Amino acid sequence: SGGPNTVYLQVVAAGSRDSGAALYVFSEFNRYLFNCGEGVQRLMQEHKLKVARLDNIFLTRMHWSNVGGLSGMILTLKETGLPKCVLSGPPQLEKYLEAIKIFSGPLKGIELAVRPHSAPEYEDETMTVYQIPIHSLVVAFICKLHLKRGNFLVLKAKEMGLPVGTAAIAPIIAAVKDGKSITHEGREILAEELCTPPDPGAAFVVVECPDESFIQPICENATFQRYQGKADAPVALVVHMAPASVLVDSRYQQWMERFGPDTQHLVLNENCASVHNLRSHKIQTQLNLIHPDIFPLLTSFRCKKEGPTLSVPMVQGECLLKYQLRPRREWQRDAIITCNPEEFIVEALQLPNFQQSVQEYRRSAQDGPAPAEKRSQYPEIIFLGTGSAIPMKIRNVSATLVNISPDTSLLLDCGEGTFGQLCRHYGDQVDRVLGTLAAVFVSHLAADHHTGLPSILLQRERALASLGKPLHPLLVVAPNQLKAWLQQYHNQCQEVLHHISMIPAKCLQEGAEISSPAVERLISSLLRTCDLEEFQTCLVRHCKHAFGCALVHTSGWKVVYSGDTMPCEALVRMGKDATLLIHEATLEDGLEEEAVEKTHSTTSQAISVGMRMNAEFIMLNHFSQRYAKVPLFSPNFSEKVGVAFDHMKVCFGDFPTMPKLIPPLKALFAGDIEEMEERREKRELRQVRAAL
Amino acid sequence: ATREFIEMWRLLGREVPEHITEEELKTLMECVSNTAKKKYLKYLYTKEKVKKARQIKKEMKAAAREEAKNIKLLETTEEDKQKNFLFLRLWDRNMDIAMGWKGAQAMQFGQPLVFDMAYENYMKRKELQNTVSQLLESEGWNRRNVDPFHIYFCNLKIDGALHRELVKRYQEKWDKLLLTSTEKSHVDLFPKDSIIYLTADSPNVMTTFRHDKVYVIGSFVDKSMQPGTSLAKAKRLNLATECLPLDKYLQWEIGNKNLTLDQMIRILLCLKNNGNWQEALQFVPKRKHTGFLE
RNA sequence: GUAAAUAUAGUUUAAAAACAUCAGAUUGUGAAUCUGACAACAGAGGCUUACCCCCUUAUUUACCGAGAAAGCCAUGCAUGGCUUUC
Ligand SMILES: Nc1ncnc2c1ncn2[C@@H]1O[C@H](CSCC[C@H](N)C(=O)O)[C@@H](O)[C@H]1O
Ligand SMILES: [Zn+2]
Repeated sequence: SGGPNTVYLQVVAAGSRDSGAALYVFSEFNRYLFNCGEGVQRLMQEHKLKVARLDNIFLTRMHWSNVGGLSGMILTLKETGLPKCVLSGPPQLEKYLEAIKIFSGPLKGIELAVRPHSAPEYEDETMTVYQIPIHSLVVAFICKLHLKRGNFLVLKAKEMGLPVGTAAIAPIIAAVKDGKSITHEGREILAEELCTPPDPGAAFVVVECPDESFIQPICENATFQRYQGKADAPVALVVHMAPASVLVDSRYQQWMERFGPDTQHLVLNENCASVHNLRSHKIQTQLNLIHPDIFPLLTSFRCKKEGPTLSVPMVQGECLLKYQLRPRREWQRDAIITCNPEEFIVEALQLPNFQQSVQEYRRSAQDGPAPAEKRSQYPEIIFLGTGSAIPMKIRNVSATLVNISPDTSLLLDCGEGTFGQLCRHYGDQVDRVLGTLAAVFVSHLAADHHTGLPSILLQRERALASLGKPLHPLLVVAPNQLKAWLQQYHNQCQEVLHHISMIPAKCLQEGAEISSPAVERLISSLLRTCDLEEFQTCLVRHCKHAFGCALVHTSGWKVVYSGDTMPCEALVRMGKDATLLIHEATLEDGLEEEAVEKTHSTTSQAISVGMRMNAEFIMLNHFSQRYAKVPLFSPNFSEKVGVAFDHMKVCFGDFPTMPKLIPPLKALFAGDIEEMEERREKRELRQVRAAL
Repeated sequence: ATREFIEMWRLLGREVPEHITEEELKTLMECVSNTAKKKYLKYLYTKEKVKKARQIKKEMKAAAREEAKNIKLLETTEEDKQKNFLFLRLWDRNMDIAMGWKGAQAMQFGQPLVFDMAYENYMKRKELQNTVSQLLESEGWNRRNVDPFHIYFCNLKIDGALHRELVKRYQEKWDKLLLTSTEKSHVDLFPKDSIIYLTADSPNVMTTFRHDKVYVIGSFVDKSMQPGTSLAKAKRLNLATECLPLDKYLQWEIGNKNLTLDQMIRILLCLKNNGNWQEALQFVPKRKHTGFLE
């Protein structure tokens, strides 16, 4: 039933240690993805990749780094309205699918099928997929394109005087397409004579090789030997997802050489250097102009030495890398991302009042007095993402890190892809930074606020290998539901809880009662590790099992984080005269009814609590896409107001400086200011229409 | 070989023209491949079809007029108006002469209105033909008006494609059109303060027509959308920009917010003659909006 | 930003006509014409005779995370609160 048209392969993820190993294929009939991994939702959204018709999702290995992001993709598909979706992998995924339910949310009108390894074939007559198991467990997939022999030779039908312009000729097409020989124009014409040499379909293999224990078995594969040498269906290309060390193995090199020049040997690994978000780099570079350390340059991956020149070609993978297969097989590297910081700088410079505002701020700061009291740089606070929902290009799911001391760091809102921002923000020092972590805090029970919890832990082990320190089960505080579903994942899909230690949030509540002596020992160790004096948890009235946290150190500085909540007196009592407050800010004023319905406060409520808190400074967080790029500004806001952005660095000494940055911010958002003006006009029109 | 494969696709049954000229084949060859040539061939075929249909209709009407003329001859009633006529029937000539006098008066004392022909690099051949046709319609609408503008054709390169097409289309009338055509820009002819550059992407919204302001319309037809081109050009010279009020007065419904040159000039002429915004915006195509906001 | 629809380059209804546009005609009162110019249903890409789709912009509309099972407390077999399981 028909034949496939032009088909394209794409490298969604460059293969870096942060959000790597993501492959994509698209044709007119349908499209597919391999190794969704983690954080690929934002990457696809930024690059305008179509998510519709992504019926099938594939993978190579059970590691969370290959399957962590399924939740976001399935939720996006559910929002779109696609009714069906299927997965391919080991049977244990079924249990893993069940796991997602515990934090899936309302899932309806969507089918979650599975394609175990035992399945013989998939077919669909568009593209065929082969399942190949591996053992020391990994699965690789060989995909063969469908046959498209349908063709007709030029001008020889006219020489034969075929009865064109009629209907009875249409069936005859099949006679020549199927392979029938007929007598026409006094010639016993064969079908092959009037048919272009059929092409059964290009083939390509996707495989991940963790180490030599998986290098050895692959060669002793009958399926691979079938396509090695004089393959029945010659392989157009092969994509390898393995590190450089695996890529240089003698057995691996020989296996690669087996195919010969026919293949192209595209590769993907950590060594690849590229940018996964042009917008993020552009905005952070532009912000770096205003002040260096508040907006530090985002270190970009840059491999020191290119991989060794192996005998076979090694096509290093890159983000947005494109390869057309039909009707031509070539590297269509036309829309590959490029790094041009100077272009971004000049584009920002060519804005109204931006450079002038920056110069005025420079003059004010230079003339301003030096910080009194010589406040110590530590502790530091870095906001990785401030998004409140499915992450967008501008922002990211809420996530913050507080460095109490160069050897003590705490994490709040370990959302989806947090490790990605950690990598993008701390380059190679990520190892030291991860080793610095003492514990991770969990906000109100919700998938967005704990999506990325597993990946971090795994990476920590790797960091521990780099430092060589003894195993240290990382501490985390959260309700028992987190423990339950993490245990299910541990005992079903991938064993991770042995690397973690859990603490109920209730036991940390004000006036709480110790549940067990082990809990007391764990909390005492937590307090000792970060040199903290008091860690307080309080209930918040936005949903069941929700906690807001407060940190009080020996130096006396009190920092209070709330997350999803509404103005609560208990919060004020807990954080009375707090040094700093970071509070959610989802919607704008005048929308109190929907704010109550969604159980999220607005700006006016933020100022009301802040003045109620009596805290020295207040910071806004947890924003929505409606505030695409700019937060609300008004002189009515106190100087204590603080607006967060991706990878925003702040310290105590910066408290008297945040308001001074208000102008330049709005200076950079001129187009976004116009967008806000249009949005306000639309809101006014809607409100007046509703009132009348 | 070339016309051979063209005849091959003819045999394929594709809609193609007949007895095509050499320039048309050159233009077809200029196309890249496949769809471009197919669209051009379908165009030319439809053009020939319309031409032949008009020829048939014209011949039918000629024969009908001949037979009806003999029938009207059969009456011979005579006594037609008693031959009491005050004027000869030379009305088209008189209308042309009156329009010429009005155009001279406008060239001497009329309000300037500029079409800047600085987009030849942003337009394909088809868009260039469309721009020329709309320029003719706009100029014609200006001539008939009770108070014509003084039309300037600024940035019009002498040997450029647009000037060549305008000359070809106007013939000897080109040298007699009562308008100022010059290679210089609108900024070299008028003070920068009096120039308002009309664009659909300007932040500012036009409120009232000003009689001491020189309005600049971009003689640009982009069926391939290129937003901000006219705004970008106006920004290099640092000229004030205004946009027609279409969200304020019309419920836009479905359509494109950039009007044609003829519609723009008709709106501006209605405004210049003390017309209101409803009357002026009656020239917006009805298919786009749904009504005038009350 | 994401899904839907829609896109007539002079206008409208249709699926090609009518009204319009430019040049020439010193027109005997139907010039209510004659001779010409223009004629592209948003922009780009195939593919089987014909069978449609894929993509990019533009306009309008609506916009992202808790099912059941068992044990207890209160209300009038049903409801609210909590605890363990997936
Ligand atoms: N809504 C509107 N407001 C103001 N000028 C408009 C307009 N619609 C059309 N125009 C005028 O008509 C011209 C042809 S429309 C071409 C628009 C093109 N995007 C551009 O860059 O201009 C425009 O250049 C502008 O001069
Ligand atoms: Zn949140």
